[PDB]
Amino acid sequence: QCVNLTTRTQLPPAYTNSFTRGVYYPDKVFRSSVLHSTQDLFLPFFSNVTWFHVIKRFDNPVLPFNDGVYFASIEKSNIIRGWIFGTTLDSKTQSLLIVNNATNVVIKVCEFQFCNDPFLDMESEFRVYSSANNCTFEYVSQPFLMDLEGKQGNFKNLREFVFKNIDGYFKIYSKHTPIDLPQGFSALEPLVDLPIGINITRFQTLLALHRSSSGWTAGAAAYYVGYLQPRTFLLKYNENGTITDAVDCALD
Amino acid sequence: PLSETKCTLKSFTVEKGIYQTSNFRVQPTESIVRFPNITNLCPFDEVFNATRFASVYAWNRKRISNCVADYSVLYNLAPFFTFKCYGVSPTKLNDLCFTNVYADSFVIRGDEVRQIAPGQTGNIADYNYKLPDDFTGCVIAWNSNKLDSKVSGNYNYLYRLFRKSNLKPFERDISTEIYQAGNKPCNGVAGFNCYFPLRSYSFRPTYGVGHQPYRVVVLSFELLHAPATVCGPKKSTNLVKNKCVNFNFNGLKGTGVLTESNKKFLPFQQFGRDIADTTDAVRDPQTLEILDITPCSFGGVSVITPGTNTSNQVAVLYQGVNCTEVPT
Amino acid sequence: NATRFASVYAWNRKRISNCVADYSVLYNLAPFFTFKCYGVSPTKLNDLC
Amino acid sequence: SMTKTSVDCTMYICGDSTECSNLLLQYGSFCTQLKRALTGIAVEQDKNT
Amino acid sequence: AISSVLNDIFSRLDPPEAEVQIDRLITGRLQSLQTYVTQQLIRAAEIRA
Amino acid sequence: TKFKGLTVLPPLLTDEMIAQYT
Repeated sequence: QCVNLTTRTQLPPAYTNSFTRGVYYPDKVFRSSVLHSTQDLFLPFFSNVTWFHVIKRFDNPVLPFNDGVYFASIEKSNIIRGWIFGTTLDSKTQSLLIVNNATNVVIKVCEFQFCNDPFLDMESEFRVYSSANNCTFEYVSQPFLMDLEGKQGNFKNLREFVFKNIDGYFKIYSKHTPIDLPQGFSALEPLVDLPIGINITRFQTLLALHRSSSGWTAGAAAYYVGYLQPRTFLLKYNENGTITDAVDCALD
Repeated sequence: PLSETKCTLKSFTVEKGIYQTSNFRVQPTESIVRFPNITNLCPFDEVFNATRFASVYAWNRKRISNCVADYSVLYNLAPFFTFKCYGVSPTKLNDLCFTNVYADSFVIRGDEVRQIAPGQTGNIADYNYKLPDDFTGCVIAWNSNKLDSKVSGNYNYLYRLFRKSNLKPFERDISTEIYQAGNKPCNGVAGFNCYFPLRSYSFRPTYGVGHQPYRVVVLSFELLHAPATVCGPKKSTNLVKNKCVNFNFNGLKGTGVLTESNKKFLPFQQFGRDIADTTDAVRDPQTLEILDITPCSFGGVSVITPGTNTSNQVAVLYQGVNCTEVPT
Repeated sequence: NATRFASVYAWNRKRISNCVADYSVLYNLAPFFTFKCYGVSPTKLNDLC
Repeated sequence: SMTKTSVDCTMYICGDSTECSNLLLQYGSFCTQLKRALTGIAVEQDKNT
Repeated sequence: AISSVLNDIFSRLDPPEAEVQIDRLITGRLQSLQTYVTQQLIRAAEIRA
Repeated sequence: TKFKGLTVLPPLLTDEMIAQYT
């Protein structure tokens, strides 16, 4: 639990690009055969997306959270089981946490006592914290089923997450589709709105590992961290409500 | 329609030709109000009538959602000292519907109680509590001086005078840090270049208006950011199809004909907008169905007549409207 | 900075007009016992005419 | 010739409300001028043919 | 105005508070018609020439 | 080569009858 892994070696911060990707649904309002102009915090096209790799090479940096990020994770054996949000990363302030115990997604806001480098361990046990109190929020999601079985090989699916803070509310936009990044264009459906109200200055990536915290090994996966800028997109709406094109104004 | 030519042209006689007169007026028949079935009343008596409250620097924010509100103690009956609303009409509280509400419970003395408004300047109005310009809600006050006062004074409720800069609204200050003007470290206590911002209230029943405590509960309304589950006791009728009727759909009003949507829509969609950004389609609140809105009263009235020195016969042209389906 | 004084009924006003008074070095130093007033902050007096 | 159009002030300005039709009469003959101007276009477009 | 829908003004506000915001929305829709009908008189003058 | 009260006036002389004068 508190003892970290001695088998990890940190990789460099390589860069790649996001072609058209990062375009979501800004509202739930259906429009048909129009062109809408939306001013919100958006990713610039043809920008630098920082390339991370988890394969004995483990990469888990601590990255700052300013306005909003995009998480595009390319997986096979589903290594990332959770995320850690917060500011001072101790029990003095509030923190936001996503716990997936594979029955549901448990998201609570309490006073969280973090370790030095907390890790995740079918499920043996999941402990990211020693103790917790003063809980202002609890959430129980819909039931589903996922697999913790480790595999190595080619990557057949794409999972993209949008975690933003808009006016004190924490919104989650996600779309899963089958396919070191592929190109294309897609749209991301709404999922759940979380009225948290807690500022976040930093984040880090949880990794769930398996055995055949000391001797835990892992498969191969990749995940991406994006940034946002106050830019304007054009949005094409079809008759079915699916965005087939997006044009950033100030790039070209 | 011979005299409709005289009414529009403002003339006594009729000249020979074709003149455009007016348009169709279709009167609506019934009114449809749709609200979901919730048997739970809202806990407004938990925030008002509770024994112990919080302070102005750190309050207790109570999220109240998915219930049916009772406004009869805030409108018809008057237990309370004053009713102050800004962006919301106080008669129309039971009409409009919102998602949730954030109640802020704090006790401010009567000298400083006039600083609660958007865009003020004061001790509480800068370093403690502010309101934005787009704030939506009401301010409810009541005189607590027969209960919460004390002869020697009540020092349990607290407030903070000093801050280094202007505080953002909807933010609580939990910090115990001593205000430091100079370069001298405070080490937790007051001293040279260290001032202690935390004070205690002046509350006594024997003095005047500025020593009287007031219980101020400020409601914060959220309009059209989400589906709206909270409003007053409005009834519900059946849906009427193929008729021009008046709409009330979750607080949104209109006039049209409900027809069945053939398209694929989002399950979280409350309503949707056209090319002119008006609502052409809306989800039903009680059960999941999306009905289109087609507006009424379309087409013009044109008359063809000879003048008053010839004949009184008027031929009427209905333009653009099929007369197989069908002015006083 | 005055050495002498008066009593509570004997107080002599000092007429301050058409000059620039420096209060800014006193607020950054402050060897003051108690200052209490209502509605107007003493630290906001430095930038106002 | 060109496309002959006609614009009503009842459906365009008002959203079918009783308050909008009552406050339209305080502005008076502003929509009396616009309906006679679009009529006088449509007479002269038939004279062009 | 806050919202362009006329049902979102008069039903959401006081009847003294609505008639300021409704008369801004009518006059903005009168100026959109005064740009339209004046453009239809100029562009039809090039057709009739 | 709508619902807001915008009406398109039809022409008096149809395109079949323009070719009859032509």
